[PDB]
Amino acid sequence: LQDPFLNALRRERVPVSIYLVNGIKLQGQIESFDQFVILLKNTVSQMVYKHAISTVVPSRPVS
Amino acid sequence: LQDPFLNALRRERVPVSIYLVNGIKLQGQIESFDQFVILLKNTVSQMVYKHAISTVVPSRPVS
Amino acid sequence: LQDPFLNALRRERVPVSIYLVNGIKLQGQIESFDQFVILLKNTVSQMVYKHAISTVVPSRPVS
Amino acid sequence: LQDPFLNALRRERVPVSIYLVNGIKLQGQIESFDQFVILLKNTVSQMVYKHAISTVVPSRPVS
Amino acid sequence: LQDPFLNALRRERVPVSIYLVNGIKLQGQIESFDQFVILLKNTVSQMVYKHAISTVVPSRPVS
Amino acid sequence: LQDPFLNALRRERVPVSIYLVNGIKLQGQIESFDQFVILLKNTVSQMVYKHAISTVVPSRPVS
Repeated sequence: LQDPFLNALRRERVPVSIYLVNGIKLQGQIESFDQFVILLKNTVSQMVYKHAISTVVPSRPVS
Repeated sequence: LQDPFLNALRRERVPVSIYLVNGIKLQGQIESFDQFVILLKNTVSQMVYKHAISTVVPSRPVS
Repeated sequence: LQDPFLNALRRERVPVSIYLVNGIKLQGQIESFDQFVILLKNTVSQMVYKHAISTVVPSRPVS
Repeated sequence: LQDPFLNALRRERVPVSIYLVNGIKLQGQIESFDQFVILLKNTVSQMVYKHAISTVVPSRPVS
Repeated sequence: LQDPFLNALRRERVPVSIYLVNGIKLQGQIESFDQFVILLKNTVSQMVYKHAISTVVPSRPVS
Repeated sequence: LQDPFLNALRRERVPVSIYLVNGIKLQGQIESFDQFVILLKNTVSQMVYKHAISTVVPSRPVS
């Protein structure tokens, strides 16, 4: 489920919110990902560990 | 235990609360799931990592 | 150790407190369990992920 | 390292503090343990998941 | 994705922020890393466990 | 990276701070370690689970 969901966000360059396990919300666009991290682009590319992610939320409906 | 419990919620489209490991409560309907994530539908589909889930709670009894 | 401890609680239908890793306390009776989840019955059955459990505490001595 | 450290506490029945990953302190005596849980005896036996333990601290020096 | 991202930061000795799963921000330069830890240099070398990292953020764009 | 870093601290008996995933700071000297725990000596030996450690920080430069 992960790969198609993440690929749709990446491909359509949709703004997303990534909530971390502490409740902090990161925003930006999904640049790339593997089974361990997601690169999230805003002003810089920041590397997010999936193990610290609770939920990924598109800013608008994404098929 | 997971798959039958989650499938019943999905199949009956019952509103559920998903509590995360930080105490945040997400609400909506179970769209689909695998061994790593749950897609939770409200206004958008958001992807929840199971490793960040503490408990899934049906809004009403579900056989 | 887990299986006998949990089975005794289930079999004797003793009220228990399940503390989560965030400090939240859930209460009810152990309905069933596997190596990943515990079903905890109060008004509904809710599915608790063991990875988010810190401690399970019987309301009274349980052999 | 775990097994000898925990066995010494168990064998000598020394009061210990078990701090959880949320900062909550549990107290009592080590009843038994495996690679997944520790049974901690105070008034009841409560089952503590090792994955939710940060540190185990003897109330006094223990060889 | 991890190794090239981390190597670029290390090689260019760029100041970074490492956010932990509790929200605490550590700052300094990436000295070295393996699949388990990152050594982060400020006044001393401190060893950060990757399992406690949520995100690594460069202070400026880094190719 | 872990073993040489931890061994240097142990061998030189340097005071260290061990920060846990909840932000609590433990202090003392590294007595011993394996892939699962670190024994941290202050007045008593306390056993710290590595999975609950975010960072280990020497009180002074340590080669």
